[PDB]
Amino acid sequence: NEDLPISMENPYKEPLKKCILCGKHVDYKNVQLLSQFVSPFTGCIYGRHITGLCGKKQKEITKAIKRAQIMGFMPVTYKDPAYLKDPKVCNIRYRE
Amino acid sequence: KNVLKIRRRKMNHHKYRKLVKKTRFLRRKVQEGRLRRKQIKFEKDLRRIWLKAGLKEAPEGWQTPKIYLR
Amino acid sequence: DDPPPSTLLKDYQNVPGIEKVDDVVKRLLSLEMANKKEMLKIKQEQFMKKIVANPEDTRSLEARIIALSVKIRSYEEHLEKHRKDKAHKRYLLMSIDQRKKMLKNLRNTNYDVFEKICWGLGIEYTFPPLYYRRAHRRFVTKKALCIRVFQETQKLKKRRR
Amino acid sequence: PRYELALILKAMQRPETAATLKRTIEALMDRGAIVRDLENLGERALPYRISAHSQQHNRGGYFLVDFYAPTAAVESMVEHLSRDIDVIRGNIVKHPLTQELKECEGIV
Amino acid sequence: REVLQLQEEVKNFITRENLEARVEAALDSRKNYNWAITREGLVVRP
Amino acid sequence: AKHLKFIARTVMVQEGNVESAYRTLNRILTMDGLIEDIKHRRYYEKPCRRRQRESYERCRRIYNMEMARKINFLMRKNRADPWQGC
RNA sequence: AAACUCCAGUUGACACAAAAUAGACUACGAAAGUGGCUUUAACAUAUCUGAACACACAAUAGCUAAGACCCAAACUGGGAUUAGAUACCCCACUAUGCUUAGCCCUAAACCUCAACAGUUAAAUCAACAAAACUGCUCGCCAGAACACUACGAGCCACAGCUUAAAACUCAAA
Ligand SMILES: NC(=O)c1ccc[n+]([C@@H]2O[C@H](COP(=O)([O-])OP(=O)(O)OC[C@H]3O[C@@H](n4cnc5c(N)ncnc54)[C@H](O)[C@@H]3O)[C@@H](O)[C@H]2O)c1
Ligand code: FES
Ligand SMILES: [Mg+2]
Ligand SMILES: [Mg+2]
Ligand SMILES: [Mg+2]
Ligand SMILES: [Mg+2]
Ligand SMILES: [Mg+2]
Ligand SMILES: [Mg+2]
Ligand SMILES: [Mg+2]
Ligand SMILES: [Mg+2]
Ligand SMILES: [Mg+2]
Ligand SMILES: [Mg+2]
Repeated sequence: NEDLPISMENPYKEPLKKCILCGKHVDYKNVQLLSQFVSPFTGCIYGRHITGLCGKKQKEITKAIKRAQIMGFMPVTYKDPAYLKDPKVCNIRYRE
Repeated sequence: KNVLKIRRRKMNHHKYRKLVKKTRFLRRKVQEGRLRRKQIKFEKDLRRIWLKAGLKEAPEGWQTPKIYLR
Repeated sequence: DDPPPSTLLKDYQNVPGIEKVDDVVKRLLSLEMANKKEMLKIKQEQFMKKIVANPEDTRSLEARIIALSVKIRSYEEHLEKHRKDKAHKRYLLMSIDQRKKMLKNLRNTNYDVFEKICWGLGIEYTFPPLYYRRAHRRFVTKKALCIRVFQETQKLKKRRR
Repeated sequence: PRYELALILKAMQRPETAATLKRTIEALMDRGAIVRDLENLGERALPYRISAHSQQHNRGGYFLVDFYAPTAAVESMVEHLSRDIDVIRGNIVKHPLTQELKECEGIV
Repeated sequence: REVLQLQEEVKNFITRENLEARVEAALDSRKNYNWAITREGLVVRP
Repeated sequence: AKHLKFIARTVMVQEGNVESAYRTLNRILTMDGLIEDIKHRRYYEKPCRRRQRESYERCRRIYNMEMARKINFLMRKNRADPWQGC
């Protein structure tokens, strides 16, 4: 009989979801990108429940932010005002 | 778990620590005397060794060290 | 002795035309401009060429012994500078134990290769002690006295006879 | 290996900045380095006030020096940068391109 | 291919001869590493 | 101390609405965790107590999220009876 | 109430101290532990098991020396309360927490689950904890208490640690 099902991997398998930064290089010198994941008012680094990043890229962003802050590329206690008008990628609203 | 065994251990240890504090001076003298007797016994064992071996005295240059005095 | 810093990396030693490149490229592809791991790889290749019959076979007991010997030397070089590194002291002692175990297996299985390994790596194989017991002050003193008393008795018996 | 020197220099005129850059690259070469490229990120306000060599700085010039050096050079170079009076802040990092970009299949 | 790439790359390295000219050229240039990301995962250049 | 002033934790007032600006500042300081940090830093919290507290809060959040998901999933059935009588 | 007024506020300069947010992550290491930045070394083993004592390690506390000293703080003073309060509350200040070089070798050192290999079929299975088991090896256990004790031995430890009994007693624990 030819009608029997055949062993096979799911062809309808949807691709696994990817974070916004997947495949992209995160550099401590790219302060513009790093500033998109810190609080505008306190400079505190957002958690992954806000940034939506995967664990690997969350760690990469955290390390890059600390490196840039200590090496004299990024402010610590606030987000640099030059980057306040960049696209908002974090799921947080201060009702400001 | 039985907490009473832990309590009994606490009581026995606390009672023990009180006794050593109370009799501390007496204990030190007893320990010193015990160490003196220990050193004497060690020396007697060494002397038995060279006496049985045949030598009338210790080997030349040998001096029994004090291995128990602090 | 370490390989000269001018030595090429293991990965760039067979590419055709490596002798027709600029001095700058030669420096860039040498041990001078690399970490210590490349130097250790070159040491391992040198020992494999010098000792093992088939230097391409890395699964043999001799090859494993050579690799662990290089690792042990690396740990010792580290610990000369880092005297308080307890973790690396543990790693060195464990690597020494593992190399002794492999050397025992090699001696039991292939004595000729065992001798070649011992000569080439400068390893002195030693047999383990039969008993593991504390050599406290009383025992040490008594043993010294007993050896002295035996010597004195030997002298007296020589005098008698 | 391959290193990147991020340099924050005193906000100076062109001749002094050129002299400082030449001196820094000469120190790199004297310590056995092969300098690949020099990039100028620009003069900008510092993220915060930096005190160096008994002077306070609010502006500085940002430069990148890519090079290949032996591992022993780095420490030596660090000491040199500590003494240079025109250097607000110098940092030698492993070159980011040498770090491998492992590929991801997405969130599990 | 590694060696060939490095060979053609070394031709533009800073030696003791071109140090002055290269320093001046770098002083007459600007490099930008800044770029942002969007919610769609797209890069927006400055 | 070494940073530029009047940028961090600063709110502008709109049409003289001082109270709205102050309440927005309170909202920001609470959402960024600064209020909780200040209140928790008055006295020293022992490392073991800190670890226990963080573990408890994480587990409580997870459990509450799961319970909320369960109720939201079973709220679909909550409607008018379609087979009344039988 | 004491205390300070060489006090307090803004600004500037300014650690041998400990390291917001990330971390709603659950990673590294044999364990202890490890969560600021950079760089250099660097995380044993291509059968498994294998030690109270051998070989290396081991939080906190503690002991020797020198050093640093912001803050905290056993002790020690003052203020207040109380029937008493030398505890709890307030103020000040030590050993100590830190660095260097040596010791000491203890923890609810706990996932209270010994290491490797295998199974999910059975009757699942005293109970609870953490689904039930199998093969193999090492370590350990044979009523309670006396007893984290006595004596002996070893130990850089000397009011210390490891090992660790017996006599009397009970019908329980
Ligand atoms: N005592 C030895 O030196 C020794 C020598 C060869 C083999 N073994 C084996 O080790 C096992 C343990 O023997 P035990 O009960 O008499 O020792 P033990 O525990 O009673 O202690 C007695 C002495 O043996 C040492 N010891 C203890 N365990 C050992 C081990 N696994 N290997 C080597 N030495 C050890 C100790 O250092 C101690 O000095 C036995 O199976 C034995 O066959 C012991
Ligand atoms: S999902 Fe692939 S890097 Fe984040
Ligand atoms: Mg083993
Ligand atoms: Mg045993
Ligand atoms: Mg023990
Ligand atoms: Mg300790
Ligand atoms: Mg003090
Ligand atoms: Mg526990
Ligand atoms: Mg075991
Ligand atoms: Mg104990
Ligand atoms: Mg005793
Ligand atoms: Mg005892």
